This record gives sequence, structure tokens and C-alpha cells, in this order.
Amino acid sequence: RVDQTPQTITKETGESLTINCVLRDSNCALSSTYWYRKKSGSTNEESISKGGRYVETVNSGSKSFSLRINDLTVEDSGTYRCKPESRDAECAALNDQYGGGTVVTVNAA
Repeated sequence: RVDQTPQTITKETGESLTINCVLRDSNCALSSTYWYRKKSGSTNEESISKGGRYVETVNSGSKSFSLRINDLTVEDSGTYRCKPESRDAECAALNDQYGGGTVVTVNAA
């Protein structure tokens, strides 16, 4: 199970936010990690390219990974989710588990 927190975030333009995910109840190693977002109202789930304003931090030992997004704009509003992937029947079945989502609101400032 992927525990993603918080469930909602509201920030002003220019601020930053951090989402945290932890893979629990699994024997699987945290090998690879992915982040996705669907812009508010949109159909399209987009992959998030790590780097720049999107700063991922990983702790392999605790199977925790977080995304800090800096310099927020209105266009960052959306639903975000995380997904681990493992290199074991169970671990093929970690590349099917996602975090439960974070609704992000960034207000014009």
C-alpha cells in the first residue's frame, strides 16, 4: 500500500508545497518512483519530469519519497499521485499500486 499525504493542499502563487509517499505493507524494495498529475478539470494524467522546480527526495530505507514543488503557479492546480516500482509475484504487483492522491489548489497571487 502507498500512503500519500496530505489529501489536500492550498497555497499562494510563489510558495512551495511538499507531498509525501510511503510504501508500506510490502516486502518490496523502493527501486524506482514516478509522479503524475491531472490538471484541474482535465482528463489527461501527465507524467511529472523530475528536476528544476520539482524536487524529489527519496529515503530507500524507509521506502519514503516526497515531491517538493517550488515557485507554485495557478497552473500547478490539480490532482497529484505517486507510484513506486520494484524490481517476486508481489513486486510485479507493486507496479500497480498508487498513492491515494493530493488535490492541490494554487491561488492567483
